[PDB]
Amino acid sequence: PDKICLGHHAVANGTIVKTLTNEQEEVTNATETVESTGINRLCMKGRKHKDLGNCHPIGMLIGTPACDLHLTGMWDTLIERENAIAYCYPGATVNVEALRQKIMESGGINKISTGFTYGSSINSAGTTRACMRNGGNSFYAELKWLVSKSKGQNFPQTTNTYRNTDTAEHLIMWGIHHPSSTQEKNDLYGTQSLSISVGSSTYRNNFVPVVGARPQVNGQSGRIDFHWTLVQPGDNITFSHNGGLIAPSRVSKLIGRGLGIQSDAPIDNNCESKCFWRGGSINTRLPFQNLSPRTVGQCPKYVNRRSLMLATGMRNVPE
Amino acid sequence: ADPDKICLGHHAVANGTIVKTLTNEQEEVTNATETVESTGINRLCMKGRKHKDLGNCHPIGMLIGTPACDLHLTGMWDTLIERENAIAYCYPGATVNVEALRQKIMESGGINKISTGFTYGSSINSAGTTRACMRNGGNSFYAELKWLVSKSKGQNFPQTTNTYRNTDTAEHLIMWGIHHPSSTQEKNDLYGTQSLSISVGSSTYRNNFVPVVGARPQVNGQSGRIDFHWTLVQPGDNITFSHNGGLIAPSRVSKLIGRGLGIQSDAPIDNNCESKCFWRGGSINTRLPFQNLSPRTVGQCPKYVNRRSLMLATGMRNVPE
Amino acid sequence: PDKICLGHHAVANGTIVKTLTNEQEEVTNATETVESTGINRLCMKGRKHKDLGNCHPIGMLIGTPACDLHLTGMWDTLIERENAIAYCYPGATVNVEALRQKIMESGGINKISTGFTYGSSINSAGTTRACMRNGGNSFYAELKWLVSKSKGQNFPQTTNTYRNTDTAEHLIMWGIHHPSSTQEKNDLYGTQSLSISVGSSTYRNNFVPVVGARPQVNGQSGRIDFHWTLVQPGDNITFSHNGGLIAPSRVSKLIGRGLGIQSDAPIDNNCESKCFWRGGSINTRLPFQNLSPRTVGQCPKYVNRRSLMLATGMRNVPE
Amino acid sequence: GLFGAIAGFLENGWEGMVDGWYGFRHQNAQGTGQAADYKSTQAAIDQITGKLNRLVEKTNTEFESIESEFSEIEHQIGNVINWTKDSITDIWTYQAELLVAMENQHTIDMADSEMLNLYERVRKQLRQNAEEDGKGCFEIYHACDDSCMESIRNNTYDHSQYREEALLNRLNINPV
Amino acid sequence: GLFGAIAGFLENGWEGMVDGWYGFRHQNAQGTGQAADYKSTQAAIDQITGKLNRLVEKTNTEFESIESEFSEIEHQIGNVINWTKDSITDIWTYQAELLVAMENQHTIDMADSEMLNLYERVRKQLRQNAEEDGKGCFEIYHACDDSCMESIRNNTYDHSQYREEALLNRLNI
Amino acid sequence: GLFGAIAGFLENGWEGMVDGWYGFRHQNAQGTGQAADYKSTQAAIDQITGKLNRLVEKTNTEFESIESEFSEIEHQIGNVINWTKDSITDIWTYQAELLVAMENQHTIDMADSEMLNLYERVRKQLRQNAEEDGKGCFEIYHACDDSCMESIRNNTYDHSQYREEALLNRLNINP
Ligand SMILES: CC(=O)N[C@@H]1[C@@H](O)[C@H](O[C@@H]2O[C@H](CO[C@]3(C(=O)O)C[C@H](O)[C@@H](NC(C)=O)[C@H]([C@H](O)[C@H](O)CO)O3)[C@H](O)[C@H](O)[C@H]2O)[C@@H](CO)O[C@H]1O
Ligand SMILES: CC(=O)N[C@@H]1[C@@H](O)[C@H](O[C@@H]2O[C@H](CO[C@]3(C(=O)O)C[C@H](O)[C@@H](NC(C)=O)[C@H]([C@H](O)[C@H](O)CO)O3)[C@H](O)[C@H](O)[C@H]2O)[C@@H](CO)O[C@H]1O
Ligand SMILES: CC(=O)N[C@@H]1[C@@H](O)[C@H](O[C@@H]2O[C@H](CO[C@]3(C(=O)O)C[C@H](O)[C@@H](NC(C)=O)[C@H]([C@H](O)[C@H](O)CO)O3)[C@H](O)[C@H](O)[C@H]2O)[C@@H](CO)O[C@H]1O
Ligand SMILES: *[C@@H]1O[C@H](CO)[C@@H](O[C@@H]2O[C@H](CO)[C@@H](O)[C@H](O)[C@H]2NC(C)=O)[C@H](O)[C@H]1NC(C)=O
Ligand SMILES: *[C@@H]1O[C@H](CO)[C@@H](O[C@@H]2O[C@H](CO)[C@@H](O)[C@H](O)[C@H]2NC(C)=O)[C@H](O)[C@H]1NC(C)=O
Ligand SMILES: *[C@@H]1O[C@H](CO)[C@@H](O[C@@H]2O[C@H](CO)[C@@H](O)[C@H](O)[C@H]2NC(C)=O)[C@H](O)[C@H]1NC(C)=O
Ligand SMILES: *[C@@H]1O[C@H](CO)[C@@H](O)[C@H](O)[C@H]1NC(C)=O
Ligand SMILES: *[C@@H]1O[C@H](CO)[C@@H](O)[C@H](O)[C@H]1NC(C)=O
Ligand SMILES: *[C@@H]1O[C@H](CO)[C@@H](O)[C@H](O)[C@H]1NC(C)=O
Ligand SMILES: *[C@@H]1O[C@H](CO)[C@@H](O)[C@H](O)[C@H]1NC(C)=O
Ligand SMILES: *[C@@H]1O[C@H](CO)[C@@H](O)[C@H](O)[C@H]1NC(C)=O
Ligand SMILES: *[C@H]1O[C@H](CO)[C@@H](O)[C@H](O)[C@H]1NC(C)=O
Ligand code: NI
Ligand code: NI
Ligand code: NI
Repeated sequence: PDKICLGHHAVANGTIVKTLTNEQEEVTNATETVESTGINRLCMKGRKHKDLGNCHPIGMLIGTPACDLHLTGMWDTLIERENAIAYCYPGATVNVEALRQKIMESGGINKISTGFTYGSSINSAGTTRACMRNGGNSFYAELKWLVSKSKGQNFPQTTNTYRNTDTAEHLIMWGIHHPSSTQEKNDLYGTQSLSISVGSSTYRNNFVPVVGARPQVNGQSGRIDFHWTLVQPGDNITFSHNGGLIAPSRVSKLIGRGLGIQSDAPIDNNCESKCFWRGGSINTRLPFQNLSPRTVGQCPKYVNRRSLMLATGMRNVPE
Repeated sequence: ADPDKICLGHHAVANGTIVKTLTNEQEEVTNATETVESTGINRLCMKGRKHKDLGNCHPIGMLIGTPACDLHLTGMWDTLIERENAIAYCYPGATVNVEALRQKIMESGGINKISTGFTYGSSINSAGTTRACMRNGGNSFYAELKWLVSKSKGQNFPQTTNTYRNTDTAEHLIMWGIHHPSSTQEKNDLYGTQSLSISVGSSTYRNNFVPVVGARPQVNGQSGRIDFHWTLVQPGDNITFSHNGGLIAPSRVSKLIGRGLGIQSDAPIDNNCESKCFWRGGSINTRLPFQNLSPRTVGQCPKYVNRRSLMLATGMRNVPE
Repeated sequence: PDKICLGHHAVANGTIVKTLTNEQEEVTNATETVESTGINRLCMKGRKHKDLGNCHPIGMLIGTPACDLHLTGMWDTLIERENAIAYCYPGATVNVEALRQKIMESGGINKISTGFTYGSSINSAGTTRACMRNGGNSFYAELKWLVSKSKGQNFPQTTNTYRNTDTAEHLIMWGIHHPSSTQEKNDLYGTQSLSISVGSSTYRNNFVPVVGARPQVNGQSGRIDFHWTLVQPGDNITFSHNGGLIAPSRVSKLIGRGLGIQSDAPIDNNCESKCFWRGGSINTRLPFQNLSPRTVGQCPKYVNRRSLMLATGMRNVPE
Repeated sequence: GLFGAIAGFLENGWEGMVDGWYGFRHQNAQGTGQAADYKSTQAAIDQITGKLNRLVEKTNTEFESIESEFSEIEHQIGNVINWTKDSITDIWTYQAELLVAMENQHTIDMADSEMLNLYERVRKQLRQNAEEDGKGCFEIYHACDDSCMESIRNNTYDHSQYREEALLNRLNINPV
Repeated sequence: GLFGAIAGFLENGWEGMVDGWYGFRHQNAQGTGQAADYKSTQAAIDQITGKLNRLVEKTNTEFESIESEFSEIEHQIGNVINWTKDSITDIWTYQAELLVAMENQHTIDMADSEMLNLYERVRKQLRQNAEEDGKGCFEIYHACDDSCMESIRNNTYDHSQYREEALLNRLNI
Repeated sequence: GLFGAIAGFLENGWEGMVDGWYGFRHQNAQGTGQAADYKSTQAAIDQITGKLNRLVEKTNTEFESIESEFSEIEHQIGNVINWTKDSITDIWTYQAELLVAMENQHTIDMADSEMLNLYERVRKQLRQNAEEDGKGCFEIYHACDDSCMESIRNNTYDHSQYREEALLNRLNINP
């Protein structure tokens, strides 16, 4: 007799997906849930960004020549590049990574003069070939290399106090010079025993310059180790020293919030993005990605899978 | 006649509630119930807990014996409550690995104190006091420490050795201080002109400290500082202090006993509600598996989620007439 | 009327499992998903392993007698035992746990001579009863205890530089001796003020021997504190010292990757495994385990449950 | 829905049925009436109840604070802690979203299935004495008084009692 | 499958049906024909679409870096970070595997159910005028021309119109 | 249950059916008998098996220790590690609870569906020659010998062979 038959559609080539019971289930259609493709550029549209270039974030606070255009500023996004320079004169900073993270988490930097002054037997204009500027020997912009005005003379016992009169905490950095020979130490600060004491109401510490033979870095066997702390509003911090202090001429103030990115990818001011990594940006609607476990911003979650297909159709049952 | 009939059906309600499913964000069902707790109790629910409210005493002050902590030098508790702006230091200073130490204390079920038995020769004055630590309207000092200075002003503090021997079957926590004077004159008055050195040594620990003169702002009228240090002395071990001025020596050591729950909150205590979950704002008593009050909680808590509400259906699809 | 009836199987005693709606659902069969049983042995088949025995990993670098058979080697698996010895002469190491983890993450160690040599007024063969070897006073194999050749004489101002001429970073360790009395320090190094400075192009530090009364450990009131850093390829590291330095005669080189295990379980070279813990090995196909939250290798995930039964059959409906 | 009844071939629910989740309406010579079905209602409710009790099962894991409310946290470790906590929170937020979405899907479909199970049970009781109208009713081809209706709800309806009358009516073979 | 239709009592799908997911083929005196069913197709598609929109809902959680790409990380903290990240990654990998497996199971079975719902709808329309052949067809016991077939697809088929003719044919009386 | 058969309109299971998960019992002039259905049994079993194989798939992520078994861990970092590990453990414990609950629900209901799929298959084979009794049986309105019963189980039963006999018997007016 007459007849009406019910049925469903199918396709010649379906796609494979996984279910609870079957690793190899064929369906009519499916779509990817794991993003494999990123953008090999830094998508900065809509962001007031600062590209530090060859300037390392820590160099912003102490004022390395490479950071001359980055001593102050405002930004919602801060970009660090590989092999950026923090030190012209060789040295190291205590809790360097904590400090770098503070800066890369900020929305800008301001600088405030310490107002430090020095008596006539101090030369506060110490320079070095390690920090060139305009084809001449120079120094960290935000610091002063104090040495005896007369070569060999004992550096005078000296006291300098920074007073934070702001309503927000300030970040103060200073250096301690560690000479490469006793002759050098004597030339710069005299033969007396050297000591630098630092004290606020919250911070207390002491430093001693130390002579030692060392490899040259940028032509220098000497070293300047850097230290930092936070000065609270209304607090004073006092430097008590008789040679070896690399004193601050300005302190820093980290303002607001910003997103910190480490990448060498070129900036594109026409795409926008919320997710970044070493290789660039990630713009995707997909909830997962397999590009990198080291991302910043608002990102899809990293998973160790090339592909996870989500079925968008019924079982495929071809003819 | 033509047919009678019986019809099958299900119930419905005038106003159903919206819930989410796998396929629909806006699915209407007959009934639903919340899975995320929004409401906490703005009090510390301490019923069934032998608790200690430290008040204005900071946990670290218990070990060194700040006046504010005089009623908290020893004790037993299953729950320890720290308040904002609690005092650890009367004489200004700082402690090394302060946060680790605070966490040890806030993880303990009580403190006991054991005398070091330290004694000093006649050229040492072990009764140093200060206006920074008042007690009974008089100059005093940390209860568990002694400020050692030369008996004769300006004299060199004698080379001195003091050894604490842990004869217990459990580890003890020993604290000491190092005084850092505000001027060379002051240092000379207290300890003499010799170069000063404090060495500390057990079979597990070795360290050395040097008092350092430096100009500093006054805190509680003091430009001087006392920095604190600590370590653990194992059962049967000896720890030896070798010093010639600047040591703030322990008269007693501490012993952290058992386990307890540490809470940081200014919420008022309520001894009539009980709870297993606490945060800055108070307590959380809920049967619900999730909460959106705070990601910083302590105890046995529902898991924090960034959602105002997640409704669980307790009925069928609502299909009104 | 004839009849055909449809039905399903059942069993006399079914097993209980949990579902979304029922904690007490009876089914015909079920199987465990949480492993309760481990192997109380270290399953080392297919692994080139090193059992350190009584030698602590840090003792490998400095050369404690207990580690004499473990000064170099290659391994894909390294086994540390409880109460292993790192120090014969008492002392401590700075950032000891970081260093231990580096070693327990390595696939072998090589040793390279520093080539350090000393003038005639230095005795570089200092030994101690604390480090016995062949029934005689000895010292850490990879270090040299430098003292004045003439008792009481001032130890000469001395400079030693290690140059890494390899293409990979080397790990250099040294010690600082802290005497138990002023008499002892004077005997060994003289009455001068003592100072040890260490400097590469990446590292700078300085150390001062310190006299102090202390309990005896292995008959010694003295102490030797250990320090370490990494020397990069092509870099030089310079020791500048006048008494108190325990100098390196060899540096270390961590090679490749390996799996580090802490366990006292006996080795079994006939079972193989990918998962280890304090108590031994875990060989299971099950995705979960309740043996321990502290495991190493490729392991099932730890869960706080004695049992979680997975149904392998229908609802049981007995007669 | 999955089982085709609720929000399916049943056009709507009955707001007037307040004493049960599922039930019957009838029409006969004596009039109309309504009654709830206890068993199907309890089956649905017990599954919802069992689900709710599973959700109260809580962790017995005691957690300590690792972030001081009243003092400074060193910046690097503070950042590590923050990263870890926010990762954990994203995991739990996602889990809760999924749990509820999945449970709700199951709850809805389970209820649909219990409606269908009742429908099917009645279809089989009635055997050859009734026909489905497609809207959830069974047109019964014999006089079925209030007791007869009750016997259908009570599951004691004997189809062979009415079979002859019903087949004649279904075929339109009733003698003049 | 769960509902017994797709890859079940329906032997296979129809590659030639490109204008819908579900539908009808018929045979009568005039010939054969095919047509898609809009409602069942939309029911399936809307559920898939709703599922996809739920999956785009993203985190608004801003994360900072805790691992420097361009400088050294201290070894112990670096190891803690690595352990933590790999644990998190294993959690998310597992979650994604489960999510997709579960959704796919549900998607497949939902589609099966919508096929069955259409089948059941037609069974009830046809009432006593047709019988099931077990392969998804209804043998209709009266002459059912193209309009009659359309009325079945359109859901306006009145069974009482053809009942008498159909019962006679079904019984041969 | 979801599909209404197992622990549903089927009053109980058959403990005596040991050679399959689903099957048939019959009654005719020759007597009674039992036989398992291979296809439905395999459908159920294959889905359980496939599920078990998915659950063996393990991580290939190598983890190092971050907690020394034999030496001290600094207290702050130790507490951070503990907090992190216990959070991870709570996540995995919850996941395992959910996984198993969900899989078990699905397994149970899948088995119910395969029973129903067999029932429906037989209903359609028998067409107009039999009626359902509501307990899972089909009363067959013609003489159906052991071969005829086998043809139903074997899926080769041709309803048109017996249709006329069966319709006459179904239209019987009984006492
Ligand atoms: C302009 C000038 O005074 N000297 C030129 C040299 O800079 C240059 O050779 C470099 O000299 C380096 C050491 O000398 C300095 C330096 O850093 O450049 C000279 C600085 O004035 C002195 N600064 C202060 C504040 O005293 C500085 C300091 O003593 C040490 O850095 C402390 O350790 O040392 C070094 O040897 C480099 O290798 C070299 O490039 C020569 C080239 O012939 O020309 C000079 O005119
Ligand atoms: C009432 C009394 O005993 N002394 C009065 C002096 O306090 C006051 O000079 C003031 O001295 C202040 C610090 O004084 C102490 C302290 O901390 O209170 C006095 C302690 O006896 C002394 N303790 C010990 C063990 O040495 C202590 C200690 O030297 C320092 O804290 C070390 O840093 O100092 C404070 O500095 C005021 O700024 C200062 O004016 C004099 C007035 O000249 O009158 C005394 O009656
Ligand atoms: C010179 C000598 O060996 N004298 C004998 C003493 O050893 C012994 O008194 C004991 O001295 C112990 C320390 O002895 C050594 C050691 O550790 O073995 C001897 C080492 O040669 C010496 N090494 C160097 C490089 O100087 C070493 C070193 O000075 C210290 O360890 C530095 O801290 O010391 C130990 O202190 C015992 O407690 C002490 O009784 C006496 C009695 O047996 O006989 C002496 O002939
Ligand atoms: C870790 O996260 C918390 C919460 O986001 C941060 O807390 C903020 O800290 C600053 C203090 O410097 C305050 O001004 C903010 O108001 C705090 N917000 C809250 C909600 O507490 C903390 O800064 C973070 N730590 C680091 C190192 O980034
Ligand atoms: C933490 O994990 C990272 C990533 O796996 C490690 O970095 C790699 O280390 C290998 C040496 O085994 C290098 O050759 C690679 O270049 C590194 N890869 C990346 C992406 O950085 C890192 O060493 C680990 N840290 C610790 C302390 O184990
Ligand atoms: C981190 O957790 C571990 C494991 O729970 C703690 O180690 C235990 O300490 C308790 C004391 O309360 C002892 O009873 C056990 O001997 C220890 N168990 C193990 C397995 O070692 C450890 O104390 C915790 N660390 C911190 C810093 O809180
Ligand atoms: C397959 O899936 C995606 C998402 O539903 C869709 O955009 C695409 O058009 C589909 N392909 C088909 C129906 O062929
Ligand atoms: C290390 O020393 C060698 C030999 O003196 C020298 O040629 C090389 O440049 C030095 N490397 C440094 C200073 O980094
Ligand atoms: C809805 O469900 C909750 C939890 O099951 C119950 O306590 C409440 O009584 C219900 N509300 C209504 C209006 O039925
Ligand atoms: C800082 O110095 C000013 C005077 O220059 C003084 O009035 C103020 O109180 C000082 N602050 C502190 C904290 O000592
Ligand atoms: C502590 O000193 C006593 C003094 O006799 C000694 O017996 C004991 O062994 C010492 N403890 C040590 C070395 O651990
Ligand atoms: C369940 O028990 C059966 C016995 O029927 C046993 O053979 C089997 O090993 C168990 N299940 C699985 C999946 O292995
Ligand atoms: Ni941050
Ligand atoms: Ni590692
Ligand atoms: Ni703890």
